[PDB]
Amino acid sequence: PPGGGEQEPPPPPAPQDVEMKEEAATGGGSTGEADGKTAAAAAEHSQRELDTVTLEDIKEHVKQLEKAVSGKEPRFVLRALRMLPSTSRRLNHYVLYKAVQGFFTSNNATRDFLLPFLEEPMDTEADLQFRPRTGKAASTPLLPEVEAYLQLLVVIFMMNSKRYKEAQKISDDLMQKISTQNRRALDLVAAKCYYYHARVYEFLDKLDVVRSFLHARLRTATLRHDADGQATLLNLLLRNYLHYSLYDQAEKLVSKSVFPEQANNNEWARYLYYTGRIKAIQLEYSEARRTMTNALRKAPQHTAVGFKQTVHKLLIVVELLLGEIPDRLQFRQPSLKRSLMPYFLLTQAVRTGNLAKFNQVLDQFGEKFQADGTYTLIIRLRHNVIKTGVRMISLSYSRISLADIAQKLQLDSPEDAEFIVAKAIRDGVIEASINHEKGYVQSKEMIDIYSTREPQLAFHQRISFCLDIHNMSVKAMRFPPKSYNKDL
Amino acid sequence: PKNPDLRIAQLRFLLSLPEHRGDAAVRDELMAAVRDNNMAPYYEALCKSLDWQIDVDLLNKMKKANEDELKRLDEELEDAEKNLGESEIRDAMMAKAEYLCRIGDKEGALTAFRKTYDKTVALGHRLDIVFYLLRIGLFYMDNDLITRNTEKAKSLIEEGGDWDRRNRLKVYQGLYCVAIRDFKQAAELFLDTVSTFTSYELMDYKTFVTYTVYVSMIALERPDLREKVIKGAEILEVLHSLPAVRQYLFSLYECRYSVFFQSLAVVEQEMKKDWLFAPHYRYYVREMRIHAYSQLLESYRSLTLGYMAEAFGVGVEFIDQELSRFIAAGRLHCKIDKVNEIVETNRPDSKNWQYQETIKKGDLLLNRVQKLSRVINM
Amino acid sequence: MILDKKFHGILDQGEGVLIIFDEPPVDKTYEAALETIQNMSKVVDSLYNKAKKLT
Amino acid sequence: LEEGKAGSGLRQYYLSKIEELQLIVNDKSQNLRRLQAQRNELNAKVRLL
Amino acid sequence: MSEKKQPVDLGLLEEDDEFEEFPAEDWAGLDEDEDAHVWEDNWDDDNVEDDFSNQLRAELEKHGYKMETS
Amino acid sequence: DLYSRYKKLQQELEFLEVQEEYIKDEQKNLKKEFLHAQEEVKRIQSIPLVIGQFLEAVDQNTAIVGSTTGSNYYVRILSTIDRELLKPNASVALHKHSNALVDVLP
Amino acid sequence: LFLLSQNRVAEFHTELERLPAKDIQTNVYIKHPVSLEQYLMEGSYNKVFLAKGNIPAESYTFFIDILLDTIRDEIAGCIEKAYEKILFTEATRILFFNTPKKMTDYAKKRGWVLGPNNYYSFASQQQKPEDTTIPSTELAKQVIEYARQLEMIV
Amino acid sequence: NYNKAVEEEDKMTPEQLAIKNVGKQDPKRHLEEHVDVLMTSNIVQCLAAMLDTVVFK
Repeated sequence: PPGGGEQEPPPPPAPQDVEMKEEAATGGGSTGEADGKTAAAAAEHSQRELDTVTLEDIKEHVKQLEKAVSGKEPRFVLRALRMLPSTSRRLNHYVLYKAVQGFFTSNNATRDFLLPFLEEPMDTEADLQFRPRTGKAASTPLLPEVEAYLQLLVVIFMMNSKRYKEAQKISDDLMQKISTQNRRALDLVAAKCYYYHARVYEFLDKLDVVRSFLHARLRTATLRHDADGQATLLNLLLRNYLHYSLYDQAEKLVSKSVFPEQANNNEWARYLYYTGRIKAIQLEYSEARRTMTNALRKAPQHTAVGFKQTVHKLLIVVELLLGEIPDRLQFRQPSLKRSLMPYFLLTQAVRTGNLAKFNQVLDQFGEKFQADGTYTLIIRLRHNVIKTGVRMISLSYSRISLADIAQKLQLDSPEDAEFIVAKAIRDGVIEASINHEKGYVQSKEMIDIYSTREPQLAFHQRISFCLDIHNMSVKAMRFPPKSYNKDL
Repeated sequence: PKNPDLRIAQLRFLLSLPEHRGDAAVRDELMAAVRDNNMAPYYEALCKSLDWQIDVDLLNKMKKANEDELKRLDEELEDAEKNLGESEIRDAMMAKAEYLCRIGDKEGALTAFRKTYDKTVALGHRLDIVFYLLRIGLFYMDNDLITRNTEKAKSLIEEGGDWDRRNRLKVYQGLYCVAIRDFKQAAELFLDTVSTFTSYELMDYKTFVTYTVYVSMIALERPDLREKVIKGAEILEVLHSLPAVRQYLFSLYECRYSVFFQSLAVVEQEMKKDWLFAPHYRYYVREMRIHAYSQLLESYRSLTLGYMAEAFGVGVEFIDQELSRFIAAGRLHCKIDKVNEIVETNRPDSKNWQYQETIKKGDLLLNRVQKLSRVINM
Repeated sequence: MILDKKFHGILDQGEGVLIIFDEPPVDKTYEAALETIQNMSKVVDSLYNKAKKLT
Repeated sequence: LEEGKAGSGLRQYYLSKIEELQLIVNDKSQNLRRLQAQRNELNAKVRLL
Repeated sequence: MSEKKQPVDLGLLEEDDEFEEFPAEDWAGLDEDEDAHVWEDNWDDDNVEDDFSNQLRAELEKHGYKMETS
Repeated sequence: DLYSRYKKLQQELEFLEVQEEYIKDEQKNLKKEFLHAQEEVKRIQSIPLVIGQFLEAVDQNTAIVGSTTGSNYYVRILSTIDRELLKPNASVALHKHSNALVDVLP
Repeated sequence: LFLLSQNRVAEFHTELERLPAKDIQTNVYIKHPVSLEQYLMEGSYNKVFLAKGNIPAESYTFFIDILLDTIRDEIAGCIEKAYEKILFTEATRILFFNTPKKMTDYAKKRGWVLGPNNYYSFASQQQKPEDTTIPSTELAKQVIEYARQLEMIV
Repeated sequence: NYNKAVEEEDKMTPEQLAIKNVGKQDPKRHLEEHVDVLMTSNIVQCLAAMLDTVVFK
């Protein structure tokens, strides 16, 4: 006790310095930048903001700090408040109010003072001029810190935070349109908040209001938008449609649009994951495969270890349906391995194609993939084994034995053999020549490629498409140097 | 250590799993247990050994002998300490560390070799210490640890290759390349066999040849053989050691599977029951089979079942499923059709395919310039 | 001798068809492949430089 | 009313988005004229040659 | 945002809460021999190893007995 | 002035729009004039000429060159020529008139 | 049944998620449509015909017969595709009984030729390729487009 | 061959780009020349349509 007591004060205020420096540099930097021209600078500090968010997501900050370290919560920005001119006395007050708590001690609390955070916005956020951007840059960064630890009856307080956020801005807006960089940031910020209380939404109750009105809030954005914020708001709706939708008659092919230019090095990956998950239900061999594989090969920036593992699971799961299943090769991480460990035996057992034994084997140790629910893709897979198997037969020789290969496939009968084979032929995924002479069915079964056979018409589309990609790549080495030479 | 006790303790693999060879193995294990302070290794391996009846007898003597020798080494160390000198403390700590390698204690050896590492006056002696970590590294079969000090001592040499130094290091490279499945890059390693001599520290010359004959015969194709071993007189000199190797080489070079499949059992039995060569016994077989098949199908297009069955001396039903698996899983040549009851290939892997070799790196480059486009603006 | 590749040709057993063919543009695909491989290192190193200057 | 501060407002903000497009035109003209001045500088250089 | 990785990470924590370091060591038994080796080639290796894991694992010694019978 | 800002800004919009075809004309023409002048200064260099000898380089992008008669000549090198030709001892060939070095021979 | 009859079965596949609500699951009628559609994915009409007698006294058996009636054009349409040719001995097994509904309707439907108790197939891989003149022209147009995209702004 | 002869130096370039980055000690542009090489490479593309017109009519 005396040792821990004497060593008690230094550890807790570790992040304070670099955090104050962070908010001072970001806030003072951004405001001090766009102050002269707000409408000129566009999304220069955006990537910095999202980087700081993704960096502060893993924060270990509050652990033992639950006791009387919460004194930072009541205090706040307080930059040039209550008056536009004469900021010198307040420049002194910046040091003063920090010096007040630095004398001996200070009165602190946690759940005592919470709700009256709206006192200042009722009159002046900061300067009475820049209030929207200074106001959001004030409130929004510190809100997740207070709303941290969702459990332990913070749900009600989270609801208070909800209605407060709405009433101050989100309900409708502070004005018709901001039409500036703080708005372009407000898109992804409000979206991030939506993802933040999304957990609270899906926790117990359901959605009768907010995201349903988010459509009207979406079209309130004009069609002249870059649709970045529109797409981010589309992601939460699609994620809300992810678990249960089952109606493809509308949003599929209705939701399709001009698809403007968006990168962010995130939204591409996660949205392709979403629409890939949606389009994985009809088992698309051509598009979904390559686009989801590419999506897996994308987003190197933050973590491919804990994120891409799910889309990788889905990837190999929809891959083994074609009869040819590639495993993990180039990517080495101690996550996807353990995740694929129970599934490894069966996904390796796919190529073997044994119905009887593996029927019991799957259900035997099956846990997670049968915990996916409603046994859908697995009840498809069970009888997909014979289709991938007869596909392996299509990749096999021509002559079919009534005894040997019939015993190898564990199915012996004249009719169903040729019948199922014909069912494999009508698919159009293979090539076979149906002939009957002595009663035996042969096949040409030529898998030979387009080499030295109609070459022009063969690689035509390949040349056109690849040249288009390389040409837009030329555009990609064109426009950004101009973005470099714009200011010089 | 450089003592044969390293190999004796390396025989624990064949001493453990099989019950057939577990007689002579534990016999010369117990016989060599009284040499080079083998108490702790066979005490740890006692689970794979006999009961505690005859075990606890020698332990009382070995434990006091170890303590006496160790405290004598400490006495010599103290005699060397607080005195003017360089190589004295170096050799003292080195020998002490060697004894620490003899008892089988990795911690003491670690801190001792670390101390003498800090006491290294030159990079050569440092490399000697590195090798001293490598010889016990072969027993502990560590991977990154033994490559760490070698990668560290790789840079800043400037003294050039020595006689037995660069040679022994080359042998070590050959060994860690025996562990890993790297072949083509390791094909330059065994070219030093001319200057190699008998080594009782790690592996014997004939054992080294016996180990490298696998990668040389399998991983290297006929032009490589003619360029290296056939042109060289080394294999010509060492073929007189055993009649088996010469037959294995001649049968493969003359493409005769008749005697090859007959002597294949000996090759399989010799392949397994090895320390570092154990996990790869599955790979070399398949690789040699697909290499032989590719070699035979290289100069042959349309092959009848009769001549093939007479050549391999094996049933058609087995090579049926064999080739059937080598189509999809093997990925060697084009589709084979049984409609004529005669094997007939096409293999348009030359003309259009030579230009189609760059489509993979082209697609990868497409994804990579998509990455380059991904770096844009953020 | 075909396996030794001293000339251009291939044998046959059942059919006994002798086919002789050659591939003149040897220096094309080789230099092309070399260019691709060498440029890959350039692009990768560029990615390393950008990853260093950004994150 | 709710027009001049609403409809005319969003019209003026639409005009601000137009100012954004014309800002793209602006800095495109900027870097194009900078590259122009560069090529003109090199041409003037070989002219001095 | 990236904030959607949290419940997934918690799921991984649950997977770690199932068993404690059992699959780590159990698969370390194989991985220690598989260490330092290229994982690209290990795909076909594990494929064939698991394929022959049931029957005819070796079969090379059986060929001699299958010479006269086939 | 609020609603007038639009109509007033339209003139600036058209004025900024009219510069597009202008900078198009400039960038398309001045490169043709660039290759024109490039070939104009390229055709200056001719194969027949007199071969002198290099001596030393006293400064950057300028040096002295000795002649066959033994008389040292002072001639500034062209910017295209790199620092490889700045070697103290080499065989250099100037023009018979322009006295400029296109390339050097071993 | 309606989704299966209208070839909406894709929407059935995406509807497969809600039906296993684990409300009963001990009834064969609940697992009946998914197993029947699974057999449809198998394509085998034999298993359905053999299990046709397994259906209880319940009165939707007639509706199942309606299902077979509306899928019979698909089954027969697929089996009579004839990429090359077929022999009548298989047709006897696959096709329905001696009632001349198929040999009548499909004769006026497909409009093919009938030989000596055998089905002949035509227009199979008999398509003649192009003269290479037109794709050369469109490739020239593509070259023009390449000239545009490479140099437009210039 | 010449382009590869440039590329072998281009393999040495990212080291210098990882060391100095301040000032240019290399008078060689390495860009416009390769651009001209591409200009000479476009002859095939330009004459392709020509051959198409000759073949067609």
